[PDB]
Amino acid sequence: EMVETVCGPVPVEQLGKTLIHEHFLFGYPGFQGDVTRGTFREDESLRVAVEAAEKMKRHGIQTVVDPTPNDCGRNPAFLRRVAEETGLNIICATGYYYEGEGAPPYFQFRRLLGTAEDDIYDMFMAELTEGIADTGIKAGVIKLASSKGRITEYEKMFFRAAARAQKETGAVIITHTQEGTMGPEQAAYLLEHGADPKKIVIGHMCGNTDPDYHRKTLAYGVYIAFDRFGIQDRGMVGMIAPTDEERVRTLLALLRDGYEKQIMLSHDTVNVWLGRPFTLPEPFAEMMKNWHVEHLFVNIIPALKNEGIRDEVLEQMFIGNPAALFSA
Amino acid sequence: EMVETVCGPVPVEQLGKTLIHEHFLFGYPGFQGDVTRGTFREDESLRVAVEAAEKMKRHGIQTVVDPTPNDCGRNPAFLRRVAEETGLNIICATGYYYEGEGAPPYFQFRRLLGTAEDDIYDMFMAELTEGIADTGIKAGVIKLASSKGRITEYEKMFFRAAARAQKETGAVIITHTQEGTMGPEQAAYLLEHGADPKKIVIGHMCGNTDPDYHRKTLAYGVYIAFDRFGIQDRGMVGMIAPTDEERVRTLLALLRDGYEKQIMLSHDTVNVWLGRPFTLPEPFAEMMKNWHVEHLFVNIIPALKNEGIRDEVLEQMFIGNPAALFSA
Ligand SMILES: [Co+2]
Ligand SMILES: [Co+2]
Ligand SMILES: [Co+2]
Ligand SMILES: [Co+2]
Repeated sequence: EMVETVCGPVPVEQLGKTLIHEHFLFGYPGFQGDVTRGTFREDESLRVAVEAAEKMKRHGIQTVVDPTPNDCGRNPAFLRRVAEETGLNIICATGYYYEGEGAPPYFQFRRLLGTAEDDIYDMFMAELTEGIADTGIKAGVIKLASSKGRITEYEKMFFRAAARAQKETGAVIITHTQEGTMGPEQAAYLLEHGADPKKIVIGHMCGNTDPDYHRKTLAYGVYIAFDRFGIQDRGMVGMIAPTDEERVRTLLALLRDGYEKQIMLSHDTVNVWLGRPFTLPEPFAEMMKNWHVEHLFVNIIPALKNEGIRDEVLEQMFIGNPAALFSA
Repeated sequence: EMVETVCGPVPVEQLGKTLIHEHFLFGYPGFQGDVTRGTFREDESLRVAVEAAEKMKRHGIQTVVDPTPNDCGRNPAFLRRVAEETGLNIICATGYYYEGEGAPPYFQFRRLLGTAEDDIYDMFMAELTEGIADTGIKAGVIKLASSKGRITEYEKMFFRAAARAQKETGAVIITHTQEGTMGPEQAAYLLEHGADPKKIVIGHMCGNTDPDYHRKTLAYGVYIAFDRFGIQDRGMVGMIAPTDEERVRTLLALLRDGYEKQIMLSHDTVNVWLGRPFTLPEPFAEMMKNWHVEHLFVNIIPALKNEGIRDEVLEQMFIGNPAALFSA
């Protein structure tokens, strides 16, 4: 009945309206090496993060899960300052970024020592139950991710460690999938290893526009997240994301099938980029103009209500699902 | 006449006896994410590093080049504290780790933005001429590395940026080669982009055991470094490295061939590992039993003198070559 937040344990019944995937700070691994030209401006960053939090609060949001991975600039103390300033509950994660073009050598080195999976498991337990770094702050979720079209051997170490930690703690697992792939594979692999489907959120499911893919994932009993609202088409340099229009189409088909108790919604904003600032060129910026923490509320919700979605169903997704997810 | 150290500019004539590649601190990229169970032990680390510096001083060493890359735990403030304490000159680097399993998310994102190569140049220039972070410390070398059998695209950006920065500043370039490949190609590539061979050290050359490969590299006018004495066979569990007896055989062929003015020697020790402590299994710990900062002086040099290597040849390598390398 409690969940760990950056301000300590909070009753799950008090989380209220929740955004399941948003980043106050985020940096792509490697940002740390660009410290000279890409210094962290903590005061200015706290201001921007506090403003983002207040914009969420504008729409009744009481809780945010910020699943920034350990190698992507996760900063629990900074998050505590945001929470203390705004009264928002913020839940952070323990986890590493997916492999990408290739695995970082640290845990690859330890795999060759034969201890990597055990070390990762130990990291998860420490961070879920003892405290992160120089603080007593505990993570409330394990963050996993897989690559496009495969869960790599590197990534599987974290999946196995997460299932183990999940069994010991009852902690929630949040994932990120790359380019609308591996949703069924993620669920199947975690479930093979004894993870509880009612404690799993398969992320970035909005990146696939085929409801049959969503149904194949939903059949495992897991939650899914349409968590990149506002990231449209070629707006971000990485991939080609779907449009919001396509997300909404996909979502409405699932809500019409009555899957509302398995779906959560978010934007995956990055409110402060770590490392050196950058700009997007004119036409793509236009594609990203709605990528902000209010978008779901001021744009997506009214579209859904005009399409016949009731407040009961919306509140199931924003309130009921997070409460169930984080409950025993 | 001057080189930037962690204690500011120092006359090159005062560097004296030098180790061209040793790490006080090092961690594999990713170590930062394992901070909870792999804390930086500030007290113990300074003790172990200061001691390492004392051991080097005891065999006459006055200067150490510590080329720990930016993404591998480079900490110029900490190195300054070691220098302020022991009087040892420490020269640090600006650069990133090699690909090899895949480019890190950060400069890969920037590569997609199209600004990466320029950002890297800008970083080099800033860290060579202005200061690293808030430390006021300037790097005295640019550190580059390439992958096995190939200089990749990610890698070439750093090579071209280094050539460019070397032209502006006259800074020294130190490289690392992976598993005895690409020595000639590194040299060729840098020179093709305007770099000065008298300011380049091609490293880990001891990883190759074919003197033809060395001669091909030496033909470009660059320095080469046998800089991994003590790292034997499969001891570092990732890769296969030569034995020291293979290094000596190779080195003797080159010394017989009168190459002393282009050769430097080192151990590439890691005196404090960043991230979580670990233990090498007992077969590999044996292979590595000589990997420490005194190995050259108590074991390798004696062996060389017994095969007729003269004091003035050794002094050319440890004293004259660094002096020439850092001189305009
Ligand atoms: Co993600
Ligand atoms: Co995210
Ligand atoms: Co190296
Ligand atoms: Co090294």
